Amino acid sequence: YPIINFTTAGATVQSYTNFIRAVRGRLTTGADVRHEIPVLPNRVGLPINQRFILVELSNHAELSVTLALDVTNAYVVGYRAGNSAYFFHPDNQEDAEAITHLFTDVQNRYTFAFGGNYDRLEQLAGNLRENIELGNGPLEEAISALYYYSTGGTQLPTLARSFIICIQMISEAARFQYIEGEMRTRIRYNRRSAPDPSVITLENSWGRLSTAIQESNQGAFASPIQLQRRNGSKFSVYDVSILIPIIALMVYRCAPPP
Ligand SMILES: Nc1ncnc2[nH]cnc12
Repeated sequence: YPIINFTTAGATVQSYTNFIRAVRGRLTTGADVRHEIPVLPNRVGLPINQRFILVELSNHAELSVTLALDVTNAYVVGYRAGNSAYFFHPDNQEDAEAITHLFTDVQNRYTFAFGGNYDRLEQLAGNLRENIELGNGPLEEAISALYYYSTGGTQLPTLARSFIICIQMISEAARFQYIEGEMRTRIRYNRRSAPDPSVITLENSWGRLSTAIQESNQGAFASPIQLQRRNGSKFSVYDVSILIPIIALMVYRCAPPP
């Protein structure tokens, strides 16, 4: 499977930008684009040898971990650190089999009894996304936390918190140019801060926005979708047009009409 590297050590807006662009390049194939917005591969009929991509993260502490992302949804399904690999609890039998194809060389593979969805991760971490700071420092720290989990140095809450950080700075950033933009800002001024309502609502609405766009009438939504601006005020989305500079890729929801 393809591998994309990134390091928090000396990270700049440009190195982060190159990273995200590279990830998107490996996620999509250019075969499916609706209203100028790329669509991820359809899970149905997708060969297993084209199912995942790897993201190898390194930090100033000279530690490295490798996350595994499902190309059909950019979902982080697990990670490897040295001689151990951990996978979130699969949603179905098909996904449980698919993951057996990842890190086939690791001496110890473990599957968590819990899922990797925010609801569960926030419960384990004992904090919501709105209260978990994001930025290069948090990522640098998160990479160390994941790395030391097998040895017992990392507590469950801290592991969950760390996943929440990696997922947003990698998966959500790849999905939304807007979120990638918020992370670039944090890196540029080396300032850490929790995600505002605009970020949170976008993360929560990806599936619905993907469906609305794909089932739209020439781009026009049948029903509007409400998002939130940074100050928390409501923002109504009625068309795919206003989302072009915001959403980088969508999950496949339906076939494109003639
Ligand atoms: N594990 C995960 N990977 C990607 N996006 C997610 N959103 C919530 N959990 C996620």
